[PDB]
Amino acid sequence: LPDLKIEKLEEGVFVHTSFEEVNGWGVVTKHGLVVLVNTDAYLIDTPFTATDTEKLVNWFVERGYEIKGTISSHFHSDSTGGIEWLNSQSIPTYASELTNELLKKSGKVQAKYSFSEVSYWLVKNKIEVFYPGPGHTQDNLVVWLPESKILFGGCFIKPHGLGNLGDANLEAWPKSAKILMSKYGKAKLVVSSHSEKGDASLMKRTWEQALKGLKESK
Ligand SMILES: C[C@@H](O)[C@@H](C(=O)O)[C@@H]1NC(C(=O)O)=C(S[C@@H]2CN[C@H](C(=O)Nc3cccc(C(=O)O)c3)C2)[C@@H]1C
Ligand SMILES: [Zn+2]
Ligand SMILES: [Zn+2]
Repeated sequence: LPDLKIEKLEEGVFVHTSFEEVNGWGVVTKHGLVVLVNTDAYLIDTPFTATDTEKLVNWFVERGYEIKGTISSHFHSDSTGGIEWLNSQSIPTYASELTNELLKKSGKVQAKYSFSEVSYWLVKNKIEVFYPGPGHTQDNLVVWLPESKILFGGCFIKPHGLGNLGDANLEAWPKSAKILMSKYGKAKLVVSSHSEKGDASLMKRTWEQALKGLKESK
């Protein structure tokens, strides 16, 4: 299995790639972010494992940063795998109320801090967490960095196919995808969970794949 990797994408914006074997899909590549505000670091999604999460936290602790927060974009393992470990290490975890509700019904450890607002400023003028509506899951969020104009689309951005449909809402995805396109047209870069960083066009490609998926449904 490939080692956790961390790459600077921009001043104050890092991508973290982690890997795990999932039945059927094989070795899954999961991209997350780390955002720096002054001396504070914020985790956008955790690696699959407490181990990789520990490795990620130590990387920024070693460089003089303090982890002031972590946001999970939805309730599946590839966003929440490290939450239990982060809690034990006194690092504040965030998730939407919907995400925390789904984690509870799944018997999984919940984030410590939750929020219900469609648009939540995790850090004023720096990290916005946005709920476009159901798609990949009922609770999937995206994260917007207005300074860099980077959108983290998580498992919601699916330009070449929708992937795991287990908890997907095919009827809502296209509406949610078009809502995303409406709000973040000004996006310079779109970082997704499982595909290469692209431009704003990746929001339109997701809409096309959602529409296609919905059609096969009927
Ligand atoms: C462990 C969980 O966290 C799980 C989850 O969150 O549900 C992980 N997330 C997802 C996900 O859908 O976001 C998957 S599957 C992932 C899709 N993205 C990669 C991929 O192979 N994409 C792809 C490419 C071309 C065609 C198609 C097609 O479906 O036809 C799919 C792999 C993971 C196992
Ligand atoms: Zn998922
Ligand atoms: Zn995923």
